[PDB]
Amino acid sequence: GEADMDFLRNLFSQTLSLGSQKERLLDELTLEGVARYMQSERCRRVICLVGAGISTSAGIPDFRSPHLPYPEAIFEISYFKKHPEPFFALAKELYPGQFKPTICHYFMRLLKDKGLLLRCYTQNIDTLERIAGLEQEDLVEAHGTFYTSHCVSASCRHEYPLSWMKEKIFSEVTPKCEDCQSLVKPDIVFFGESLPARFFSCMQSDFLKVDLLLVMGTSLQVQPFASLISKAPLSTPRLLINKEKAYRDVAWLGECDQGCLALAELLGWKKELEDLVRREHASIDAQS
Ligand SMILES: NC(=O)c1ccccc1Nc1cccc(OCCc2ccccc2)c1
Ligand SMILES: [Zn+2]
Repeated sequence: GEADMDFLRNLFSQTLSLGSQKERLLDELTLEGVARYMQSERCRRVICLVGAGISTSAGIPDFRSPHLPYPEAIFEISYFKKHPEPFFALAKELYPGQFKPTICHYFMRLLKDKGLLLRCYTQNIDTLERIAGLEQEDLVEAHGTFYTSHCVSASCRHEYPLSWMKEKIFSEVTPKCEDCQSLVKPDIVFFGESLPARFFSCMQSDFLKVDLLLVMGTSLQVQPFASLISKAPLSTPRLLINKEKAYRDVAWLGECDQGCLALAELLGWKKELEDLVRREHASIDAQS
């Protein structure tokens, strides 16, 4: 009761000092304020921007981590169209023994299920967002993905699923297009290739009406998202969940999974989320 009054005193004092130009929508710069903000009528659109940190607990590191000219050519598109073998050998070595999304991936599934997710911008090619159930339209796979692959020939472009590529990779035979006999390349954005065009219209408009940015497993100031993030309105709250003046920023520094759990609990979804995760994990265990 005196705490409720103190809560108002702090809110009034922090907004008074902010001053004249900036607008603060969070009633408190905490995970709690963010939960209340996302449970309010103002929060209709949420965009998640995620990186590697949300996959560490699922055991899949970024693959760029540590006769071929320089080490990097294995990541270059033109070197790939001429010498595909090195890449596919590495792809075999690094192929994940499992695809089990994390609590954080499923938290995003809840956002989508509750009609709250405008889009999930990801730097991961690991495919977990799709396994957790996010669809093509909910995503902008910025470094591309190994989920699908295509024939390199412009007048063919035959698509192939992971099933088909996995088999090739472990058999150590170079994937060829059944129709045009041309190479079949994973839809990863190789060095030299570019982010596909339709994603630009997302970037150019999604950030205009976003009500909340959830940045997880990657940092706020690092390019390239930093530039995507800077297109959001200045009043747009941003919650950062990553391992290691302010009026519209809140930070949860710790493991991405524990963070999504604390937020889900504050929203009363903890149980529903832990149920989704147990279920899918068993449902994935029974496929293989
Ligand atoms: N962003 C990247 O990691 C990347 C960028 C350009 C070129 C290659 C890249 N990744 C890469 C390069 C070599 C092998 C590899 O591992 C592939 C295994 C895999 C990928 C995605 C899903 C499941 C398995 C990934
Ligand atoms: Zn083809």
